[PDB]
Amino acid sequence: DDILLAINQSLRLVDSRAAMLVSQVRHGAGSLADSYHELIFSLRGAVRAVDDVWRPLPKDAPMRIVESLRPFQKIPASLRSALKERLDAIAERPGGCQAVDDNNRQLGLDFDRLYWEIASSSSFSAIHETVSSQQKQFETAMRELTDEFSSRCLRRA
Ligand SMILES: [Cl-]
Repeated sequence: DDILLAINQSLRLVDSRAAMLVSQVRHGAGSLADSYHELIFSLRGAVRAVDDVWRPLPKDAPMRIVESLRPFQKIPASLRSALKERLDAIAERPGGCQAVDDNNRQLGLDFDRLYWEIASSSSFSAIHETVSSQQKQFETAMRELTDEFSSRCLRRA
């Protein structure tokens, strides 16, 4: 129970911090980079919690993990939409495009690591194909918005 609770609370914290990031992009007056950093470190803390499994988990664990992973699928589109709104304002700030680009790239890597940690865990083998499928689709979307934002921001800059 406590291992599984730590895992799922960590995944819920990731979704909370992602909503906080999307809000900061849309409504923020830097503080934006802080929001990306906090999301990154929530992902890292989820990796740590997944890696702390040392003992088989109960038979309801893989379905609870699937439920906690489900909201992640909506993150790239929400972030993409917010970034499109603020693109021109971000491009106006010296080094703005490059700071967002660097954070988008890192955020994609930290999500992919967390997905892979779950997908490749022997304690989560019963959902390996589902988690791997979600991982790849997250990656595709996360890459497309990263490359789209970078190319459009450079030009508006
Ligand atoms: Cl839980």
